Amino acid sequence: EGFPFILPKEKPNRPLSAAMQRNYDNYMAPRPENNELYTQFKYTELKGFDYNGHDGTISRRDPSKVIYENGKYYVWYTYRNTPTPPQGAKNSNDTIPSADWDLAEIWYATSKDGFTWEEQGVAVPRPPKPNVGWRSVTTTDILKWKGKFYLYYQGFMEASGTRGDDCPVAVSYADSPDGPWTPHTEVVIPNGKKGEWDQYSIHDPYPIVYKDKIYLYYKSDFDGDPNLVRMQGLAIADNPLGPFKKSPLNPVINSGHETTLFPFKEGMAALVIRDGTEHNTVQYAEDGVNFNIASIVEFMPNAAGPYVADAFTNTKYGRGISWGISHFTNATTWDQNHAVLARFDCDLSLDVDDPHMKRLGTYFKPEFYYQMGLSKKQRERI
Amino acid sequence: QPEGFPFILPKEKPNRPLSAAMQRNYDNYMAPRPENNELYTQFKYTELKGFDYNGHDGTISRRDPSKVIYENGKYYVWYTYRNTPTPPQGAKNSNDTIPSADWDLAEIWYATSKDGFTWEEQGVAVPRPPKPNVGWRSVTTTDILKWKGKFYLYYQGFMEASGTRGDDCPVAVSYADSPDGPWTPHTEVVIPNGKKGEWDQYSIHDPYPIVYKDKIYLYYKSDFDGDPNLVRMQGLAIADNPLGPFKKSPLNPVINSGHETTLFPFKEGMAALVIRDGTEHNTVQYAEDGVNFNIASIVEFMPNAAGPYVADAFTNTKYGRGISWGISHFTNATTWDQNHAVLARFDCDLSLDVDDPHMKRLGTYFKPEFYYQMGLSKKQRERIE
Ligand SMILES: O[C@H]1[C@H]2OC[C@@H]1O[C@H](O)[C@H]2O
Ligand SMILES: [Ca+2]
Ligand SMILES: [Ca+2]
Ligand SMILES: [Ca+2]
Ligand SMILES: [Ca+2]
Repeated sequence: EGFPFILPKEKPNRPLSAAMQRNYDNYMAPRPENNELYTQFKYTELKGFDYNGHDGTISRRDPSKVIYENGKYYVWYTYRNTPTPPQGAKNSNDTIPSADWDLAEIWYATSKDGFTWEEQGVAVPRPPKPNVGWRSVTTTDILKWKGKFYLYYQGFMEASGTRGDDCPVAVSYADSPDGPWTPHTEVVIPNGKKGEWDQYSIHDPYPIVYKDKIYLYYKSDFDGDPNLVRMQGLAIADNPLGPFKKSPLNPVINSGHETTLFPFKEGMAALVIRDGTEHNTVQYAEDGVNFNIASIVEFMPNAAGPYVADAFTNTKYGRGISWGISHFTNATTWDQNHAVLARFDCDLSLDVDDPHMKRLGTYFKPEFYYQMGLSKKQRERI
Repeated sequence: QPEGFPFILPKEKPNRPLSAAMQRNYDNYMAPRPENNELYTQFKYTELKGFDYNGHDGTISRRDPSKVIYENGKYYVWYTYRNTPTPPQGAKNSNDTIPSADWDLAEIWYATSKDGFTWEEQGVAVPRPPKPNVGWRSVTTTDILKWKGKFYLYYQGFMEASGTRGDDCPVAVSYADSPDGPWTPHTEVVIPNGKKGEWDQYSIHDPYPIVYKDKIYLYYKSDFDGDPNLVRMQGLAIADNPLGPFKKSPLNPVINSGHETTLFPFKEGMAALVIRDGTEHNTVQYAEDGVNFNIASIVEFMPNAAGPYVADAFTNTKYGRGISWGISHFTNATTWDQNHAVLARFDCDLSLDVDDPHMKRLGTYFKPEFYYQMGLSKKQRERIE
């Protein structure tokens, strides 16, 4: 009569509470150990990147997916090297950046093992004014299509923060992952119309080959009262230079920030990080459009660029991920504002089985918790 | 080119085609954003003043606080209190004086405070009865109930040292006319174990009562399964009388995750902190009826084994207010060879009567060196290639 002591692998045929029904109906397994989309994340400090003594003049952030070509791993990222660290839009000009990603280029690095990288230099330079991206080219991601390579990126036309963090998405292309990279110059993912959620920002472009097409996911900042809202959308294309057609169901993900996705089984998995009600989840859509919570996780990577071996193969059954590159922002202090690249490792893979990536949390000593203390105003409130 | 979702986030679900995730954003939560979600919060921690732990050498441990209550112009809290010649040594090395585990050879002590930051430790509330009475080995993991002007503490009573054969710890109740005690033990079964083969057959842990729907709704946790690991879920049992016996919900488990139970009335329903383990760890959940719980928010750095101050815990409220502070614990506060736990204070906004945007940021983030401490093992590096 009572619920069994041995946890059933399949939903028992008995009256069940709403929470028990959900444990079976909503997740790939009724326990974390067998949930292929539950994981912990481990972090490794990269070697190979110089940040000018971390004085805020050099930043690297928002890595592309990692790919493997020419016997090595490649990664692209936002690279800012300015004499002055970021000063905010009001105090920016042609040489002083507004935000960490202002006045930036796309650079690239290679690696034999994903732990030590060698910086190769510029991939996408800033185009001349007034072309899309002249102010800053940022937040790129990579697609391979019919033997050629495409870097989609945010293309700033005014310093970030002038009205908001505003831009459309542009693209460059190459015959080799070593470049050189030719700009498409036209906008490829446009802003929405007046009054639409994506009218000011198309951020974090992230393409995956799926269902014979290019599924490119992005984020947009909207609302503003009381605060900005961030959600994620989708646009789909038959050719890498477009036309991209936005899903009529955007936003497809109701939380998160920077997009990170990968083919998984017949569907698409997504990391849903930092913001929104469903922050700190991995999510899954059977069709790449209708996303559900697949797991609840902690210490997620920021702006992950995983190694997705099956990102471009038009796979009919995605295997998932186990490592990549991510970032940490404001690595020192705000007056020397800059980001660093980092490595993460996890098990969101059908081809990796490591119970030591599947513990339920990471815990700390009391002193750590006391640092998340009450302010002066809070203690005064009582 | 399709007509787009609007720039201003609507307060109610708009009448337009929506993705499954946008539908859920409106359908499943109390609000379509964290700022207006009364069950979303952060947690802030404050070091308590008043408790000595023998220089943190592991001989003294305090853990599993009760709900905090207000009586006689002051705040009371009860907790597990261990004071032994040696720290815990494991099941194999335990004896009459040597504890096997942090909660072994312990009693229920209590403390009082004018403010909830400095505590005056009053001493024993529930002593270990003489063997072979329920709890002779250790009395632990208590929670408080006020019922028709009297007080009741529910607690685990160990029958042998944790980790040795015969270490059952059934729930016992003691009662008093004053929160100061003295406390009289009741020596009847309060919440029975499940029948053989059932999820709660060996364990009724972390008892936690709330007055609700004219009755006592007592939530607890059970350890079950075991292969590959134990599974923890939470159940409900209800009584007409504080002495019990309590009758189990036929829908147990009512919460599919979590660990130690912590709950509070909220609106016409009941909210719960779902901590550490299970698929739905790190959530606040809500049940309109106290039985059918849904995820209300996802949160981080949740308190362990929280005992909130729940002003309306006992008043049979028809609309609960929620919580904003209480006591919780930290385990293995120093090192394992000196194993002990400490009591801490937590503050939050899970309250209809508190509105603090500085309790409602979406995360707490650190410098790179913090994350590099969560690195790979040599074994993982070798595997990875
Ligand atoms: O424009 C934004 C985009 O790239 C830089 C800015 O912040 C994040 O990492 C991304 O959402
Ligand atoms: Ca990105
Ligand atoms: Ca796996
Ligand atoms: Ca408790
Ligand atoms: Ca509130």
